[PDB]
Amino acid sequence: VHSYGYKSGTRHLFAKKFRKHGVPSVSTILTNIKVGDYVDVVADSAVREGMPHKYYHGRTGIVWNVTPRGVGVIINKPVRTRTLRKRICVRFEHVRKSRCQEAFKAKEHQFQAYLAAKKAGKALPPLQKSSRLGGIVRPKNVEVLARRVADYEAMVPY
Amino acid sequence: SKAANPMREIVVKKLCINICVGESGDRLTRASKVLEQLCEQTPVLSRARLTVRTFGIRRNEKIAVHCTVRGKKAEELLEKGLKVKEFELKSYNFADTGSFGFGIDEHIDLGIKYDPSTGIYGMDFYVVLGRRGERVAHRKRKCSRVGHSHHVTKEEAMKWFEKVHDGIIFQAKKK
Amino acid sequence: FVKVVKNKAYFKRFQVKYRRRREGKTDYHARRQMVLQDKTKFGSPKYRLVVRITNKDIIAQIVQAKIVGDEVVMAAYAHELPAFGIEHGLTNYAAAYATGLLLARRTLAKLGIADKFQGAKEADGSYSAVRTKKDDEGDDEERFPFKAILDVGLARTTTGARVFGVLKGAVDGGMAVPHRPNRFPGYNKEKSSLDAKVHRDRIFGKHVADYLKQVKEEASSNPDEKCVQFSKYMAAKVLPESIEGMYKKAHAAIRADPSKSLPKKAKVAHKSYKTKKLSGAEKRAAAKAKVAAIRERL
RNA sequence: AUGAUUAGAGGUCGACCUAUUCUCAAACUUUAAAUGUGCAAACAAACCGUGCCUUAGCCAACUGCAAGGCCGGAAAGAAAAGAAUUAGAGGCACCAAGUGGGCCUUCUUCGGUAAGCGGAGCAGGCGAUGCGGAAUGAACCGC
RNA sequence: GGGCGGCAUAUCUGUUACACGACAACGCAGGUGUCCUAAGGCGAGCUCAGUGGGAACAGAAAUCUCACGUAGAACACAAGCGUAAAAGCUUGCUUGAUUAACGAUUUCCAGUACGAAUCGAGACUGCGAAAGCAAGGCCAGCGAUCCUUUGCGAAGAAUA
RNA sequence: GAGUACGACCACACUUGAGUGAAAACACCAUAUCCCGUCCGAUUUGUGAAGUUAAGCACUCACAGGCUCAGUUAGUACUGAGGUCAGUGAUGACUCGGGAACCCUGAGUGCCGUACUCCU
RNA sequence: GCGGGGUGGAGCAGCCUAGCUCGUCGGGCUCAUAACCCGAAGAUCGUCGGUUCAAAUCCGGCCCCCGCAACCA
Ligand SMILES: [Mg+2]
Ligand SMILES: [Mg+2]
Ligand SMILES: [Mg+2]
Ligand SMILES: [Mg+2]
Ligand SMILES: [Mg+2]
Ligand SMILES: [Mg+2]
Ligand SMILES: [Mg+2]
Ligand SMILES: [Mg+2]
Ligand SMILES: [Mg+2]
Ligand SMILES: [Mg+2]
Ligand SMILES: [Mg+2]
Ligand SMILES: [Mg+2]
Ligand SMILES: [Mg+2]
Ligand SMILES: [Mg+2]
Ligand SMILES: [Mg+2]
Ligand SMILES: [Mg+2]
Ligand SMILES: [Mg+2]
Ligand SMILES: [Mg+2]
Ligand code: NA
Repeated sequence: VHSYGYKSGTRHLFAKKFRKHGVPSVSTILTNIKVGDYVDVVADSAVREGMPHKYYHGRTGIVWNVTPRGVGVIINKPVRTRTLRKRICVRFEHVRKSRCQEAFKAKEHQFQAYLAAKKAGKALPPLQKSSRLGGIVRPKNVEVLARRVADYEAMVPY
Repeated sequence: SKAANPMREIVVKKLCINICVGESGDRLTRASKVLEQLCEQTPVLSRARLTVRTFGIRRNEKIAVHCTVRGKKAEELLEKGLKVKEFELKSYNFADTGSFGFGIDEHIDLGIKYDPSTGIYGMDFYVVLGRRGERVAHRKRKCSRVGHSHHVTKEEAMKWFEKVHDGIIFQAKKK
Repeated sequence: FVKVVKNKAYFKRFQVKYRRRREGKTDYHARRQMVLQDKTKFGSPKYRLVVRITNKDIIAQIVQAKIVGDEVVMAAYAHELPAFGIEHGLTNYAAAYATGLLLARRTLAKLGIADKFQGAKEADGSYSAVRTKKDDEGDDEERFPFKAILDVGLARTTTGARVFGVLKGAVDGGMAVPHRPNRFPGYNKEKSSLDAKVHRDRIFGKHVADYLKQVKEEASSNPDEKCVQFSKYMAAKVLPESIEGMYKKAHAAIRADPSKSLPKKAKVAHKSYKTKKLSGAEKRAAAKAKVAAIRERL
């Protein structure tokens, strides 16, 4: 019956999207991966060399090792009562640079820009006000909300 | 106008001669020699795609020999083959791709000295007409599709035969 | 009746190839391996020697691959060879060598390493191993030459092909392009040896001189017939004996002023020739008029 | 698209094409949720000064990239936009017991005509637990 | 119940399986103990299955030729996935199916072995003009202690 | 306003018809002594420049087929949480939340780089 | 449930890519029949599929027939 091989149950997981078949492009080849970076481990089914196991597909980790064709990624994995830091070896085609810290990096850079502007007599941008506050509403058009007879006949097919 | 452009002149791209003996062995060896003398170039054997019990052939068995002739030699051979047919061709002999062909039963009808060792062979004469510019669909780099108007049609091929070779087209359909 | 293959479902499921694959320009399997280097190098610069030959002239570039698009460091063209003394045969093997030598001198000068890597001042068609960090060589501490890798594209890599003439000129100009002499003209596949004399003859166009003499004699036998071959060669007083010294002079001229190009007129609003794209409303109005006209006839 | 499938129509009868149309899929899918699942959200960290040292690392070299440090600077200690909360002491060990027949319910679900039948997923519960209710009931309701 | 039968006893693909991972039944539909000096490695050329038109004998089907052809073919064997100037076909050269300093890792999992894999460092190489690609045929195809048996520790140098 | 070489994203870029095309390119094109490769200088390779925009190529056109982004379908289908809710049941609605898909229909029909060149 | 078999008019081989015998038909021999002699014909390999270039043969399903099981209470 059911078996547990390395690639069991990956019929839809290790498959290309519709009309998106093909080997990895040049921009993937030209991407630089460094030790300490955050990467998403997404297996490319057209590269059947150095594929991660199906568990690590869709997991984001930290690069700990860089090798001529391979990337070492540390991935957290819960086993029973604890989470282990598993180091997986994959080819570079199966890793993407993660944007998981993009919002945090922008927040840090905004603070530096605000601090520099505040330091030397610059006009800070106006603070946004909350939309949940009160206020007077002037309606341009007002309509009656009611249930009509036409609503009941419109939901009857045939 | 545009149809008067000299690049639209119809020329004979190639003439392909095929002898499908279908038996291999020494009989095919003599047929190749006759083709070698006829075409003045080394011919190439053809193997069988499938195995047919009825036809008496087995897969990957050399059953035919053919040659591709271009330039002056093709034009000279085309006149020889058309003399046998008396420059008479059927309407259905012309394909819609601008090509036509015919068969001759005795290769000594083409003025070739008979040799008792070889024997007598029929052949298939096929002519491919075309214009300059068809290389765009055969070159390695930037290979594309030839324009639809640049194709040689069945009517143009028939008109070419009547004018260049003074042939007669008989209107009929295959039975 | 014959079933139609290119139905609506055919186009829905179709996945177009890459644009440069549909156009038949780039071999992406070779391009991927050519722009690929060790991930441990962390994107250190790597250069390609792009050799492209059209029907008229020869294009040679030094290219570095980037995600936004390939950037060209230096380019040399065979149609600039008249600026150095080569007026005719801007496509033959001799012109290929001069285009490669022109690119190498232009590239080395731009990098400030000219007069540090002089290459081979006098060509003899002899193969020498290229100094690269990949090979252990003699473990010499001397500075390494500028390195690029040949990019023939879709060209067929036969022995004596002009793409390797640009290669030979570039290595003789001081650039370190890894290669073996197997594809140089004069190389013998049997006994695995390279004849530097045959290679030297092609570099200086001895084969062109011999053919020009052969064509000139044939045209002299019958003056009446007009010979297309070497028509512009014979319109000028190009003599076969002067061809070897012309390329030798051109090599010296290239090595002296690599930056010299064709003279420029040096003179401006552009005159538009494009056809205006019809707006959406006009297309709708035209279609509405057409159906109205057909309705009137009924 | 792959399989299954009813009927007309348009190009002796039919077949065959073209368009659509009646009906479908655990081992079919273009598309595609809800619920989920990985990572991040400033104190051994990150950011800034082509500041300095070192390297048998990369690059044709270099003040350029890589790595380990050192010296400084700055740090709403994380603003404002609904912009978290915590009966929020984290880490590290050692030595050992019972247990390794389960069962019942909510949703999901496989075999079976079905079963107070057999077998699974998530989570509660009984077992191990009485008390207050459903007259009575291991598991329901409340607690 | 047991017996008889079968094997759910080691193991691979799809589905059950509830869009991470994991999940049972003598659930469903099928596989495995092999085969390959090439059917391994690499380079270069080429495009397949099928249609349509045409060509002596020749016809539904023999070979030749031109168009179309998103893979509807093929990749030893089950299945899924993947692949088109290929990963398929043809061809040329080859032995990367060798060695590999107890490097690290994944799957099963107790985070133990075994079997399969993955990323490497060194030697010697094969193909390629070159970037490169290969230490088998991606993913099933296999084995502890004890015992038996084979290979490696060539010759020559050192007053130690 | 264009061309060429290398390209990034890989149909808003594809497919089918039709038309137009300054310059310079690109390309068809001519040829086979040499390098090279074929049954065949068809492909490929070398050497050239007499001719042509006829094809390729680039633009534009189509109440074009596809494709892309929206709108509708539709707060519908489905769904997390809840009831000593309804119903013999099958199932359904309700409460606090989340929320599709095709058909159909509107608009659109590549874009962004490096170098050199034409317009000049 | 397990195992095995369907082949000319009949009975059986070959079952690991068509045969024998009897029968039938024509002619001889005999007064005639038989026996005997000389020749000839007769074969969707049970049907439906699949694998393979090629399946009576190899892999499944289907229809008859044939056996061996069907026990402890
Ligand atoms: Mg599934
Ligand atoms: Mg998927
Ligand atoms: Mg190549
Ligand atoms: Mg499904
Ligand atoms: Mg607190
Ligand atoms: Mg029990
Ligand atoms: Mg789930
Ligand atoms: Mg799952
Ligand atoms: Mg192979
Ligand atoms: Mg290839
Ligand atoms: Mg092991
Ligand atoms: Mg294996
Ligand atoms: Mg291998
Ligand atoms: Mg292989
Ligand atoms: Mg395998
Ligand atoms: Mg492998
Ligand atoms: Mg044109
Ligand atoms: Mg035109
Ligand atoms: Na108990």
